[PDB]
Amino acid sequence: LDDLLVDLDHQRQSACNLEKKQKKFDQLLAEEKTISAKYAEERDRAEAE
Amino acid sequence: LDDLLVDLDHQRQSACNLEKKQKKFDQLLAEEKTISAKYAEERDRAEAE
Amino acid sequence: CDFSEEQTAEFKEAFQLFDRTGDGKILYSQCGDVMRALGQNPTNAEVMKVLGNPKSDEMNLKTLKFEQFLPMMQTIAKNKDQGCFEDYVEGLRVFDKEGNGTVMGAEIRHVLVTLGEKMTEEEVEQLVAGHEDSNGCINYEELVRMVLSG
Amino acid sequence: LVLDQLRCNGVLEGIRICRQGFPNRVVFQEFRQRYEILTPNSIPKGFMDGKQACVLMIKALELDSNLYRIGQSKVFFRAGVLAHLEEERDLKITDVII
Amino acid sequence: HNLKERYYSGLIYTYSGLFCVVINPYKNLPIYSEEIVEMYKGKKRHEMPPHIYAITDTAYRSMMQDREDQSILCTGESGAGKTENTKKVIQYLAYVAS
Ligand SMILES: Nc1ncnc2c1ncn2[C@@H]1O[C@H](COP(=O)(O)OP(=O)(O)O)[C@@H](O)[C@H]1O
Repeated sequence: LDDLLVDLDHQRQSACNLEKKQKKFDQLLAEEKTISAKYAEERDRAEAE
Repeated sequence: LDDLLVDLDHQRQSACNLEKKQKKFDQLLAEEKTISAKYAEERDRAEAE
Repeated sequence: CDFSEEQTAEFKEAFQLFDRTGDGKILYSQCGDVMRALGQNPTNAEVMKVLGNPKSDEMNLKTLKFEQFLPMMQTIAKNKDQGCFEDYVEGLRVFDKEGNGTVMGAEIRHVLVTLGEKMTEEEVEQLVAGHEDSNGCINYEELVRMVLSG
Repeated sequence: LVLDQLRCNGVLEGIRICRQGFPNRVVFQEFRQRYEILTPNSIPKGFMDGKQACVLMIKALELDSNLYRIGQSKVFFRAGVLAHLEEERDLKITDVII
Repeated sequence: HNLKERYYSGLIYTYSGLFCVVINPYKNLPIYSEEIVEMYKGKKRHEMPPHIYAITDTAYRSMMQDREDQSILCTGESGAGKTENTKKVIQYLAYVAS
């Protein structure tokens, strides 16, 4: 029974990574657009320079 | 013990199913990073020029 | 080039101090030493980036000149990712247990050898040297203040 | 011969206590300075009780209730919790050390 | 079964909560060299495979952090490898804590 608790704890603990991943989709992907846009502007400015 | 196993089955299936769709989200973030990386390469070579 | 000639003369004079390179040249591995001695605080990643991402074996089978070293220092000075000492003095406080402005030297040595870009045991010892005390602790504030004046 | 040694040596009993128990434990004050960088904007910028201060840090870290036990002077943890916080702590200050 | 699979595969060291388990290989293994000692220098327990050098480094780091003494105790029947374990621990301490 304790083995299932350890497995349940690991399975339940994975929810934190999955729960955080859900918020990361709106933050990591959103922040990635700014980084990608900044890189596009940096390459354009570097090419112009 | 049976309830935990039955409950863990739904969590494992849900976690596996949720993680499956999450892979596309992670791949999308990696794709955006790869696309943004192209600007870095253009900016890196631009600075070299 | 957006760089005055006054400081450029001193930079050329300092670069000409190496000499041990066959002639007015500079090795790839020794490029960081001359780039950090004149000024600025570039990182290993920044050095590898400005150098065009040299290969592992390219760091000992080629040499550059001053015409190519000047734009490197120019970009390092203009474009940089460093920070003021206010953030550095506040970063070392994470290791302070009692919170009395002191940290164990062994912890700092371990953090410098493992965490970050890693540093050889010969450099960390010289860095932590001089600040020895009775309790073996080194005040991070004084350490940062001395490193900033270097 | 190996089975007879593992029984008297207590290898089996020594592993269950670490899994079911809490081999990890840090003092309230020691747990703050060693893990405050993970959740800086969590505790009110001022004076606060050492016991109540750790409650705000654990709540901000989104840690499961079955992964820690708050006592009278130390904060217990399961076998493998501090290992995750240590990696996350170093990753947070990685930009500062470099 | 795990111990047998680790021994037959060339892995005598195996963790177990807070104490490591060792099995006498009865043959000079190549898991003892200056390169391996340098690799384990400043590495957490969960960063490298099981090895007496890892336990020694963990004990040294704990002693340097918590400022509390340590004791690398070795228990086992006659001919288990306690002497070799102590030898390797002393070698690692002399090569690292010099
Ligand atoms: N980890 C090991 N690797 C290789 N050989 C070992 C190891 N441990 C023990 N031996 C071998 O076993 C023999 C007897 O060991 P012994 O001195 O009886 O160990 P202990 O003092 O722990 O009983 C030695 O000759 C040694 O070569």
